[PDB]
Amino acid sequence: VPFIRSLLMPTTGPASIPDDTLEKHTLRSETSTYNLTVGDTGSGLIVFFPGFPGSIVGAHYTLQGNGNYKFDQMLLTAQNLPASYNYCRLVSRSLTVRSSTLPGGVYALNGTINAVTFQGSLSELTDVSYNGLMSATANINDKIGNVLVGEGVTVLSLPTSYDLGYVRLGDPIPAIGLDPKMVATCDSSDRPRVYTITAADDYQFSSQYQPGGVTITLFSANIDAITSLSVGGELVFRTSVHGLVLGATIYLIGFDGTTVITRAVAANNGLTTGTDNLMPFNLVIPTNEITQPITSIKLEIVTSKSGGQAGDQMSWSARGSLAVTIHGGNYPGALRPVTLVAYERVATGSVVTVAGVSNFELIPNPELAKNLVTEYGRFDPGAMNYTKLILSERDRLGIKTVWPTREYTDFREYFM
Amino acid sequence: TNLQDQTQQIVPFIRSLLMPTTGPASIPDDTLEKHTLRSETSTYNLTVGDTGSGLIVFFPGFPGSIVGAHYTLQGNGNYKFDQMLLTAQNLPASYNYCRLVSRSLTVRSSTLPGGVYALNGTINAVTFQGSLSELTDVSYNGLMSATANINDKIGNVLVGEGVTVLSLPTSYDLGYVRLGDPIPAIGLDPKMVATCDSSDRPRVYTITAADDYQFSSQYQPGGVTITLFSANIDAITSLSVGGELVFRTSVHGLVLGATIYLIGFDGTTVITRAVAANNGLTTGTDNLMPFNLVIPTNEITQPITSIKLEIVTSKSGGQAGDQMSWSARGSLAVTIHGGNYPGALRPVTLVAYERVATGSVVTVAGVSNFELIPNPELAKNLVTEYGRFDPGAMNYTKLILSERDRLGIKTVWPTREYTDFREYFM
Amino acid sequence: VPFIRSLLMPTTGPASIPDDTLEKHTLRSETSTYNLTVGDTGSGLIVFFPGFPGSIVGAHYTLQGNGNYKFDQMLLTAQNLPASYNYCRLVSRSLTVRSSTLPGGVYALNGTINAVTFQGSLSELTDVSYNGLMSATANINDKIGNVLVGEGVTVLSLPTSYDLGYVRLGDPIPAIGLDPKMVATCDSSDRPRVYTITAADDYQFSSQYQPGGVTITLFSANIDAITSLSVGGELVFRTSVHGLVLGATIYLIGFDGTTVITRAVAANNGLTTGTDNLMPFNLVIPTNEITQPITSIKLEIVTSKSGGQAGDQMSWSARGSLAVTIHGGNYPGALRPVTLVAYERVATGSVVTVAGVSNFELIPNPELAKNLVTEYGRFDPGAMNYTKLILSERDRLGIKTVWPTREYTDFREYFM
Amino acid sequence: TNLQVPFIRSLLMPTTGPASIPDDTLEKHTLRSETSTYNLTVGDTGSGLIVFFPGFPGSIVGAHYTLQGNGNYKFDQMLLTAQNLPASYNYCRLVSRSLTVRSSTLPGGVYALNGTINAVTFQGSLSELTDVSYNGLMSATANINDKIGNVLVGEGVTVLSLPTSYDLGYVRLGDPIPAIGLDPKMVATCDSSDRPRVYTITAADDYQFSSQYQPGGVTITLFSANIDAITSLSVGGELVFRTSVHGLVLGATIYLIGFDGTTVITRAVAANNGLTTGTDNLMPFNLVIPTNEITQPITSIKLEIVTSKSGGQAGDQMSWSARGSLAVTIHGGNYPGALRPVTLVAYERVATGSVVTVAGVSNFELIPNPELAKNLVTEYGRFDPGAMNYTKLILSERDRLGIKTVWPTREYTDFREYFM
Repeated sequence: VPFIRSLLMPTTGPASIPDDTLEKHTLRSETSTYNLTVGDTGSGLIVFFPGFPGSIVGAHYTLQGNGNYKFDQMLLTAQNLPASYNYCRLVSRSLTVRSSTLPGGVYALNGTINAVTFQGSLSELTDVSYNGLMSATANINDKIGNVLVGEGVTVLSLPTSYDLGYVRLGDPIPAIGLDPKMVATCDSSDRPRVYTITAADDYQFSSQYQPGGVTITLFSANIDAITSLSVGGELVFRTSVHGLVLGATIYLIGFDGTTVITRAVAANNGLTTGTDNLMPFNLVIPTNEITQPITSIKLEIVTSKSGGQAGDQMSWSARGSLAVTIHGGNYPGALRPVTLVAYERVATGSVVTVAGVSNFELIPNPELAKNLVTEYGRFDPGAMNYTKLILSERDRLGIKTVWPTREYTDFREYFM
Repeated sequence: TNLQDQTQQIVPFIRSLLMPTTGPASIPDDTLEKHTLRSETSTYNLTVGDTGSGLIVFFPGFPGSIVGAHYTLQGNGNYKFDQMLLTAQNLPASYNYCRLVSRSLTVRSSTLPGGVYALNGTINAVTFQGSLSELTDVSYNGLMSATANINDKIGNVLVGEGVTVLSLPTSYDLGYVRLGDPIPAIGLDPKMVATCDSSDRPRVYTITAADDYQFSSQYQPGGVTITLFSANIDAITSLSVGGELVFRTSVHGLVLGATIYLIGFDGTTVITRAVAANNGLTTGTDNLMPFNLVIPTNEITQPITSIKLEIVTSKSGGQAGDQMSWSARGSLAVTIHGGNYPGALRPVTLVAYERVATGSVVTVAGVSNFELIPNPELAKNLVTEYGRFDPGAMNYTKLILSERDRLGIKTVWPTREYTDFREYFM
Repeated sequence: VPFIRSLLMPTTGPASIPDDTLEKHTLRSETSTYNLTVGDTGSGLIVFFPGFPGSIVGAHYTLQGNGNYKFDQMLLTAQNLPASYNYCRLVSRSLTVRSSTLPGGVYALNGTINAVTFQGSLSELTDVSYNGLMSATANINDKIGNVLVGEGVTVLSLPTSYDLGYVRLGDPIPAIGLDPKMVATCDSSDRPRVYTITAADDYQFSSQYQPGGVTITLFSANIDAITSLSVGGELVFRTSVHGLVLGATIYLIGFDGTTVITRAVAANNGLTTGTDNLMPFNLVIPTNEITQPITSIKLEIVTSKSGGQAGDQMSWSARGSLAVTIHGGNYPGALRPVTLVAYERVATGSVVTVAGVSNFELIPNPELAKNLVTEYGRFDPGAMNYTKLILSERDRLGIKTVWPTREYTDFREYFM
Repeated sequence: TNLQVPFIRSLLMPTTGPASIPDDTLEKHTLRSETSTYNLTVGDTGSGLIVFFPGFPGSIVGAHYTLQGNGNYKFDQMLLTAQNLPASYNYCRLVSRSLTVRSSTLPGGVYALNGTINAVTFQGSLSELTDVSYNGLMSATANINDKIGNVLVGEGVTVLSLPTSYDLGYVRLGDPIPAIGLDPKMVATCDSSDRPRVYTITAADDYQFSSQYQPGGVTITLFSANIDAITSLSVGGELVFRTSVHGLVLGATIYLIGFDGTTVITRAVAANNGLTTGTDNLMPFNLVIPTNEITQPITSIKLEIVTSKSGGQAGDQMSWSARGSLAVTIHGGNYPGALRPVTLVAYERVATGSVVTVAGVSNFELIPNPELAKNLVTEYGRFDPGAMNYTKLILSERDRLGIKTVWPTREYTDFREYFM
């Protein structure tokens, strides 16, 4: 199989990427099939990650009668690739979302589907409404709407960059601990994404005494992460009021608005009058701690007078800047291409079928590398020129990321 | 010249590489991504001083809207910072990711003398393959020794003739690099800023600041302040300081405090920050003070050349005759976000004018070419498409740059020879 | 794509109107999709504005258990065009109303559709029921009856006028203010609509004293508003009794009877015996307080007596006339062509799907005009004469504003 | 140089003479070609800005601002047509227009000739402009044709007026009507009124102000918003006040700030307005600003409010609440050409004591006043089939043929010889 046949038809089989990265690799093709349950209202959202160089394929949210989503599950791949490999590159990936059949006591089909390929991460999108998804790209090919749910949609992953290094999968390293639930893994680390935040710039705080403390929210921003991340920096406090106790806690909010993790940074911190008081941030959040994708981050601060009753107005001022380092974030395909597929009002008690094939290039771990042979790529000259020509004339040929399924069928029949 | 020929026409990329005022193009490398082309100008009239002499530090490979910095020499030896030259529109207000196709810049004098004799002034220009603080001589005469390549320096060019700085490539197959774009965020501070920085290919400086260095002084009221080190680092953008020093003393009652100074190109302190305050030492134990410093992009106003660490040691109460003493061990790490990216810091072009006559105008005017990705607000309106395909452009560029010495293609040109070269190559 | 193909088939793609209005612009196409939930009785009313130059498509109303209606939502396009553009013209628009509920057996589910296109405004319709729609016109190509929801109806926008200039979209202007909820915009101004209501022509009032005062509704009149308006004029009150005081309030009533906006016009206005007493009117109603469209207006004067006593006489008399300016109201398409689509008794659990596409000619705001190129229109001679030739012979060719969807599909096939 | 036919010729070469616009506006008119000649004294820094209105249907051609020593602008004067057109005509259209900005010459006592020019054509008003700096003007549009950069002042530049829209009715000039009055400085004119521009401003959406007493009261600015005016205004609306403190006094004043930053027109809306507790009380805005009160183009409006109370000590505090919305109506603002295209010529570093030479020709279509209609023949325009189609073809291939709005005088001269 050539490379353009594997790129335009990912269900054919894997081909090596023809480029300058020559390395001993194996070609493996993967599958992932789901019967995910429609919620009570009938509607929800599917967040694909085309381009992700690993086993994570996407997430599932269910829209409810309040109007806010609820996380169902992370859509994964059949084989746990970090359990048996170390490095990875995505050759191609295709998905298909259809609800073409009835449940037991239902005599009619319901449902329509919108789908877009937004060219940024998931927190960058303004409208997540059913109607407002269509205004996320200006391209005719990257979006389609009012598709019947019985026909379905087909997601095709087009290349974001070539000449990419191999990316380290989240694989466990051998380790011994007294904790039985001790996990030590080697994360993805090349090409990170760093968000800087100037939290306060000599911000003055004035709020009178309340017994138990006064809790405020300093800021709230929009980060993006599926994998491990860190937080570093300092906030510097000044005061004139004797005996204050400061507590701060970092929150990492999911896409559905609920709290994923919580981390107390300062516990029982004592101010000093006439001296600047500094608290550090040293957070490392591992990969397993993160269940659903992270859309926001929030710092809230709790202040309390040390035994001052009926008075003691307790002001302070703060200055400082922190940083959030997403490990492996700017690798093209980790976060920056997203595809949202929003089905609306399917019949209750019914299922939505997601099925796909993902073609990889791997390097095995030392337990498997003694049994499995790796070769260099089976070259052929002039495959990269033909690939670049097809990608350059993509508007004329009609090649697109998001199709309806009959168009991908007769395009596949015309291409074969 | 009359600056035109912007984005809309597409150029075969060796004409766009060697003549960036013709217009933009796409790079023939394998980084295949939907993007939009863009061509943008920057026209500056400069302000000379009493001495009439100064320096313009160009970054000809910088991805983004920073193009250069300008320093004016004084009656002493010390420079003074005027402004940073930048492009027409602010690119992080509209886009997220960026590469640099080409760039060309021109430093002339638009004064047009009326008589027989011209007006005063000459120009030295060089291209240095390294950072701004790595230069040993930044004087007017000291530029001509910075490079050994004959096509990368030119001397005693008259200001009425002028100079031309053509940007030749540092590498290819580079990724798109994230602009300093503002995030959507809410907060209590009205001056709350949060951006997403350039982060790919960082640069790290590891500084073993002390290895059992001991201090001793008699007690002076207010404290005794000593400067522990000073290294030459390089930053235009976000910066981070990590590490730890550790102390062991035998004297009771000492109180320690540390402060970080980031010094610009001209000696004047850009940023002062306190990393540790009111640290109390304990006799016979080990005393641990960390560094947790994050610096945003908007606080760097000028390029930074050195970094310091002063330490103020005090004593609680304190008689006039008392001993303060301690030991220090530790090491530090300075992390320049996006330092080792080819073009972010490393190619540096310096153009020194000297003795420009009173009432003369020095003009900087050039065109930069880009490959850009819109933000979520501009992607609702602008169509992004893959680059056009023509084969053999990359081999032809490799051939021309392989025979750059015989053809005589220079990074710094006198403008007459470049105008001749354009008439020849067209 | 030519103009005569983009006018009769707006799903094809946008063209620019061939006329004597030459201006640097950029052409654009927007898609709006809405899955609608049907109320308890099963019926409702969708009111489309088929020629509206901005980005307001329609408004959903639901018929209740009594005769009343209830406002659901304003149907809109995908993106908020005033956020990014200044000026606009509409080229074409096409909308589709059917149920995507796909019955399984032999027979279908419940539900029919009436649809008319009315040449005046919305508060000029005499009867707005299901049966009373199909009387509103006399043209046989502008109304259709008993259309099944499984087949559906299709609304096409044919021109009200050509050679008309652009209209200013309600964009925000740069402004600073102390109040953080400050809105300042530049809205549609050209071709105003002015109403003159002689509210009282020497009316006379007389009543006994009551605590809180006596409230009487002076007039009530049917006006039209989707965007901003203003009210001006005066009332001259003559009285003969000491101690009187007046206070007035203007209500703006929506299409469903509900009071949208109340404004205190004058308050604590004392009357002086034997002279004129002027109560001038100065109201500006911005675009953002109007959530549902305005179809009526009231004035209610609350008279009272200072130093009141039980059983005491109070009386006055008034003259005056008022002006109501609807900004951008006589522009063609803002208010004047209105298509109504009423559905009755759709089965339980079925959704009605409003989905269509609209084509524009747009001019960006100065933040977006620095990155798009705007240019003059394409030259095609004879497109205007061919458009006139098609529209003059419309009945012989059978070109309708409301279609059955199958018959417009047949028209589309033998027009390709 | 040595200043003072079909429609396309008079559109692309406006010094050739007037013509009639071929469209469906069949009206009896006369034809007129006007000139404007200015020698503009450069400022003390040698820098400034020249604003043009290329499509303006009247005698106002532009304005001139001189860049000061502390980075600010200062209003110099207004650029005008040689003949006062409202003095003898009623209605007007603009056929075409051309300008030229140049120095090319020495002040005397100076031995060298320095300076540069950047210029853009901007498709919005002057208050809609983001940067006014010398660098940042070149960013204001994305068209290759509509902008030019780094032009030597001895060469020059040329502003060509390409059409904003056709089938435009005749707009009415600001002409005096016959009137008598007691005040000798009594004026009465009939302004441009077709296609206005409205700005609605929700000033306070339940804003609650509170501050301590000071003698004389405290003064705070409720808003300021960017607007546009060369001709008459109308400010209308309402603000409703609510207080619980007893005995307050209010004061309100509208300012209209120019482009140089100084105040142009000021009007007192409320003087000595006394509040009442538990009662909606209100001040109305009834403002008519004439054309002769406007001396420079207007960029922003603002409202400063002064509160006070009668007989207050140093301790007691005063507070109120405010809701209300007001609307500004710019008469004739959305006529195309009156405010919407702006050409901006920022010259820089011309030697001090020198002049900048503005020369131009503008063609019109006019309808006389009743004093001049007795003596001047008006008739319909000459007919030729296919001039509008050739205009549409020329503007359809504008990017190919290299027709633009602002380009240097030498390329304009080569184009003018290549076309003629």
